Amino acid sequence: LTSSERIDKQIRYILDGISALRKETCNKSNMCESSKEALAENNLNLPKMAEKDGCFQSGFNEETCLVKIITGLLEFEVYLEYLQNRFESSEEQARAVQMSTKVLIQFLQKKAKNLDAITTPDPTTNASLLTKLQAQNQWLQDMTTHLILRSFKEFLQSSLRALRQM
Repeated sequence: LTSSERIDKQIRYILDGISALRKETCNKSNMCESSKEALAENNLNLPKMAEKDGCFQSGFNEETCLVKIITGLLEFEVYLEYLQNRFESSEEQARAVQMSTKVLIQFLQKKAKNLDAITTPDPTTNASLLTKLQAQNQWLQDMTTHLILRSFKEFLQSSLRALRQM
């Protein structure tokens, strides 16, 4: 078992939270899977994973994929701020997914041997992105929380298979 093995075991907890953070805000969200479809074609602005990154069999890299995970978790952190207080009923569950998602940001920058820290998105610019998720109508607002849990589910998933394939 190495610090990397703990990095994966920690992301698995991140998704366990998203379950309690995407079950209520998906069925009773009329914008995820109410009972018809819920065209979620908004696509927030937090993309960062594909076949070019190297997080899949096609050119499965190692330092390029894990890198996208460090900066991918920092941006994910501002979106966690979204679900860090928006959850007033299950606020505890929202803190269970954010606290862990932070445990990976520090556990990586520290155990990122043979890496680069992957820098991080300035908080001043991330202040405008967050002001933008909240500057959307009530409709686009409930959708922002949806797509966020959509990346955490998939995005984090590939992060685990990338740390195990490394």
